[PDB]
Amino acid sequence: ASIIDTVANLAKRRGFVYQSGEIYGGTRSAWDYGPLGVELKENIKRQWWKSMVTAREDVVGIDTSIILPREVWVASGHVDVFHDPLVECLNCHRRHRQDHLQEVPMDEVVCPDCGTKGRWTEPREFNMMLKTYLGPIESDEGLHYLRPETAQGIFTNFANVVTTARKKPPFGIAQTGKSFRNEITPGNFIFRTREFEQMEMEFFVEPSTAKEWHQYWIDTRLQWYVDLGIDRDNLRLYEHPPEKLSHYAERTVDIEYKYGFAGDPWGELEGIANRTDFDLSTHSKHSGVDLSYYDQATDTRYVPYVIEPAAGLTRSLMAFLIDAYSEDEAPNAKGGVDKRTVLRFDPRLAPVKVAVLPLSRHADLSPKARDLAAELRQHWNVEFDDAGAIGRRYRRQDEVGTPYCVTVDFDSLEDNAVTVRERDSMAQERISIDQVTDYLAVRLKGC
Amino acid sequence: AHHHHASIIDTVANLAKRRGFVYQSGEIYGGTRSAWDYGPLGVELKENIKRQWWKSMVTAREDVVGIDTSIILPREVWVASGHVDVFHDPLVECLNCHRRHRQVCPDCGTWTEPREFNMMLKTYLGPIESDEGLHYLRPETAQGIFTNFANVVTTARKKPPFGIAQTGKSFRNEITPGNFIFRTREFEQMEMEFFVEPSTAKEWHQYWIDTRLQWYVDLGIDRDNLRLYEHPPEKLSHYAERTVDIEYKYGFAGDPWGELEGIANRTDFDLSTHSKHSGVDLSYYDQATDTRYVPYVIEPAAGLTRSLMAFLIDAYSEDEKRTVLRFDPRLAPVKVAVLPLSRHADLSPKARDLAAELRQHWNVEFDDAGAIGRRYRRQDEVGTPYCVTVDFDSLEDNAVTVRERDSMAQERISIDQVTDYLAVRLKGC
Ligand SMILES: NCC(=O)NS(=O)(=O)OC[C@H]1O[C@@H](n2cnc3c(N)ncnc32)[C@H](O)[C@@H]1O
Ligand SMILES: NCC(=O)NS(=O)(=O)OC[C@H]1O[C@@H](n2cnc3c(N)ncnc32)[C@H](O)[C@@H]1O
Ligand SMILES: [Mg+2]
Ligand SMILES: [Mg+2]
Ligand SMILES: [Zn+2]
Ligand SMILES: [Zn+2]
Repeated sequence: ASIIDTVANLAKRRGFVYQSGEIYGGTRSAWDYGPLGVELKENIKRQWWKSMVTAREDVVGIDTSIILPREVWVASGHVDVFHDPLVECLNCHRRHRQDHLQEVPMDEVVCPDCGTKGRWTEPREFNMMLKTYLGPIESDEGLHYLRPETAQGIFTNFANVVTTARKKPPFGIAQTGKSFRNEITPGNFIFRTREFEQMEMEFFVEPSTAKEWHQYWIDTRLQWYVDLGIDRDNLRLYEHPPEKLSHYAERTVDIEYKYGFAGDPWGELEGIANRTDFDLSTHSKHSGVDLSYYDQATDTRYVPYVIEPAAGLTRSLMAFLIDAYSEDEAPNAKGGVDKRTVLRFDPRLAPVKVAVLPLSRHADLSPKARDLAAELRQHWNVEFDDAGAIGRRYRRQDEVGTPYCVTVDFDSLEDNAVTVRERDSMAQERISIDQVTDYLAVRLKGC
Repeated sequence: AHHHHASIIDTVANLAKRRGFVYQSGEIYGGTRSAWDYGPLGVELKENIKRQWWKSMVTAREDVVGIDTSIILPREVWVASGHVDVFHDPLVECLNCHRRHRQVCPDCGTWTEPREFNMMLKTYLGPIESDEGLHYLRPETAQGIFTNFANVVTTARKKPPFGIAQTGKSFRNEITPGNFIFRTREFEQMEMEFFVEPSTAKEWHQYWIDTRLQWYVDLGIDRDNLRLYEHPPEKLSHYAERTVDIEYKYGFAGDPWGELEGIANRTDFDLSTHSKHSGVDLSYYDQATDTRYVPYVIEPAAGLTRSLMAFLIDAYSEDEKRTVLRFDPRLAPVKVAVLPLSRHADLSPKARDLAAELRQHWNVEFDDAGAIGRRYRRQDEVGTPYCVTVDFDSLEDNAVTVRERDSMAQERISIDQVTDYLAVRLKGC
């Protein structure tokens, strides 16, 4: 079986993900994140926010609405150009992406729903934004779009943020949140969904420096993934050819990750575009509000250029999950060797930081173990598990990437210490209970 | 006085706009109070409230686990939940300005027959523009939890009594906006469904009412500005047998009180209807007693943006004159401000190095504009708990002055001890 299938099966079995509304018929275009998945996702997001906003003098945060005034998407150009060609099978009348079927221009292709082949309608352009209606009347007055990107909420607040945060280019505005696209086909696993969270930052610079700032952010974003544990050899850069450039972008470089898809194993992870002055210029023109920047140090006025790192939170989750997956040979209690599944997460991403495992269900072990679990829950997400053989419980934690297991044994009742097991090496060290929190805090690398 | 121990909402809203806690969404095209963006300070305050809720509900409790579910679920979910049929309110259209309102027109001064209008927002998925593609944006986050109840029982190995908690965006086609950010069409909720053996539900209901009240108090809200309001039967939602709201004294004109959080006993309504409509059994089998039952549900359902409005209003204060947001340090959006006495080659690099050290842990502001007293007032006004001054003596004793927001008391602390000094006082990161 393929690596992606193996990882997807683990994720489903341990509740990283569940298909949304599965009891009614789920698809891979919409996914829920279970108890382990919601923590992993939140940890990735928190590390992005820390790297982008908390740690940087020159980047501030914002959170804008999914549903903006419709005029925003007229001005941005999305109403006019955010569409893709659809063809309709002449036998089963299902519609498909013409470009995708052409895998470029061909002519007579096969239908992946009935197989008829050759019988297609002429192409029709299909706008990829999702629609809704606000107010009691479902009319054009009430028509709104769910945002296909978070970026326009940032651009429309550029002058507000310059004023309230007292920022001057070069500086950035960063944001996380849900975006929506009427994707015609789902992807492998969670790769391509109609609803997905993005992590986007618009970095406003003086125009003559934009190309240098573009390279800075390409290299900085690449290094962000590596610093959080992704193997650099599973990352690469991809330059958009001119025909693949979005309407707002003069140059775009994708970070791609080696997901392991059948055929071509590489996929887009994050896009880093130079959007020049397109977005502030068009909103200035359409709104009548001046979004240019006045540099008092030179008495000059200019429309900033924009460098945009635009990451996908759920695509990132998929990459971190796949990259952490590993099998190694581990001794078992019997004296033999097992194949052991381990998610080798960076400790800042792992959904459960520590597992508290009494050696057995013995009544004398539970008090100290329960008291210790309660102490650690003040700081971290913790799992308590007393069911079954200790060795099996260690492997249950290894399988979801837990960095440390703490075992309470009968000697603990006399020396008031516990055994701390490290996930990757499986090495154990005996630590006094009153120092366990500090012992873990240093190794978990939190804030 | 707002703490008995121009209205306050206008004053707080003006401050929040001036300092960028909020901006009306799409303002440059015409904003309204039904949609709001959160600026650099607002996004941090919002995230801090959310993270304290998650910590109290999920991280700190053995018996509660988390989930995050899609805004857009299969349409069949909202048929089964009853929302398609009953999530509607009476609308009265004016006969002079033809504007519809929630059943004296506040648009022309002076009426149509009431017509029931469903409050869920619709969207259309897939390539067929027609009602085959019709979906609803979720009006509550709870149905994502109920539809996964059996899934979570299996993978998390939980047994009633236990909860599943979630935060996320919900959508309602509210007809008129509220004061400030009180009632928007798009808002974030923080909801937990607590699943229990039916005979215990009324005791668990009271437990969660008291626990949720205490959560606001522990995070700094004046208990005198919170109260409990029981829904009468006519006001109960279709899924609820009993509902108690926590209300906050927002300070509106007329009646100053408003709903903050709803705590409902949803009995077995939700798991029973999805079991029936889906054909998947969402009952719980108790092996200890060889008994199978549909859990009752107790539901604390908080509003993140309504909570932000309450924490912001409650923190507002004027003393000696000085404007101060008296935030609990865990909620304050900027934890520390670093202030070089003068912007200068000998002090500024030391101040910057300290700001960078602290930004490893906390959101920090560096400010070198204007006199020090002015910079203290700028920080007090947005609730920053501590200000650290780097001055010329710092270059000799390698210590800085640390000012506490509320007392304005100052203490001189060595730089290699400042982080730990601040950590025990900020109580979170
Ligand atoms: N503002 C600039 C921009 O939007 N750029 S981008 O169009 O490239 O989307 C930015 C990122 O969002 C993620 N992403 C995009 N679409 C999807 C989807 N359907 N499912 C999952 N992740 C997605 C993906 O990781 C992508 O790199
Ligand atoms: N699941 C059970 C439930 O939903 N119950 S509830 O209907 O009460 O919504 C839960 C909470 O969401 C918040 N809330 C509700 N509607 C809005 C709105 N339009 N704007 C802002 N906040 C709102 C508010 O704080 C409310 O107490
Ligand atoms: Mg910053
Ligand atoms: Mg928990
Ligand atoms: Zn066909
Ligand atoms: Zn009227």
